[PDB]
Amino acid sequence: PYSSPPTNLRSLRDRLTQVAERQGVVFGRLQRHVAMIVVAQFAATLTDDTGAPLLLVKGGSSLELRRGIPDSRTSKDFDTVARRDIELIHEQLADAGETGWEGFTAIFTAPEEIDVPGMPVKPRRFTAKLSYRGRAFATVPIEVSSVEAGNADQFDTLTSDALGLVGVPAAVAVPCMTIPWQIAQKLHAVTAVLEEPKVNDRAHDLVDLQLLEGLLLDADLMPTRSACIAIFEARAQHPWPPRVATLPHWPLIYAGALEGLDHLELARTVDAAAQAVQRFVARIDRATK
Repeated sequence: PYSSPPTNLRSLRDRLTQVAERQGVVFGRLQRHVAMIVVAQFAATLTDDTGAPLLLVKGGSSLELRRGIPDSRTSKDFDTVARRDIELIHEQLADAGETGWEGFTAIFTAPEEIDVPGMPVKPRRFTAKLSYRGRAFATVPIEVSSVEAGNADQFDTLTSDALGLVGVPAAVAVPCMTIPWQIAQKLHAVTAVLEEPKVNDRAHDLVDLQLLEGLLLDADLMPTRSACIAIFEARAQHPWPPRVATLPHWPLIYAGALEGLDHLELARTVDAAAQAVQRFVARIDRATK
């Protein structure tokens, strides 16, 4: 490895160019992952007065942390659930970003509301603009949802070594929403019926649900049913248990979501994916108390 951290932006990029070559990854994918991890480090500094996380990672960034880059779907958003109002979360992120971490700083743009049904308080989107030793590095889109039911009562912690590969030694340890709640959210999202202008485009959730099924401990099947019930009932949209339908443009959208996952036992067509996820729904639904 390297013996000191990168002296500046150009060095950081040069080392990333070298790591991407060795790892067989596209420079952009690796740069994106490092940028996400830096934002995740800022997120992990937000704690309540007992030291518990205020912000938990979910969605694609979580799956990338659980499984590693090669065995996870490529995603651009940093999605989170927050235990506090957006103004507070944003402010604390801004404070952390100005203080910096291992040479990285960040400023955060204005949170903008996302029109989502079934949530008394809707999610917000904004962007982190990262710099390394004062020079602009990358931007990361961020989404923050409010807590629903028990989805922030507990968390898993996932670690990345990616910053270590470029000579930045500080440990990366990121609090993440647990698998039962990720399954509940993704099952709800992929089976939702969207309003006339919008069309449900979320075939990638079928990939994520199969990956989550692979990671889920058999002993957490009851907690998964409990979470699914909680989310479906809280949102009060379509009822549990859902039917995993697919839309006319999903065959190719689904295929696109399989990019880079050739070494995994996944359904290779959207129809087989829908069948697998429906089988999972049935298995969850049987896990009663």
